Amino acid sequence: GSACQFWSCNSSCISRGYRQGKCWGIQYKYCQCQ
Repeated sequence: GSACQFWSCNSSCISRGYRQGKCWGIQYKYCQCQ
């Protein structure tokens, strides 16, 4: 299934300068931000 961690996606997104990250979508595995 999906393989996103507790907050390691959220830290990756904040490191790209995003407002927050969120493990959501369709078909794919990888976590995304906003």
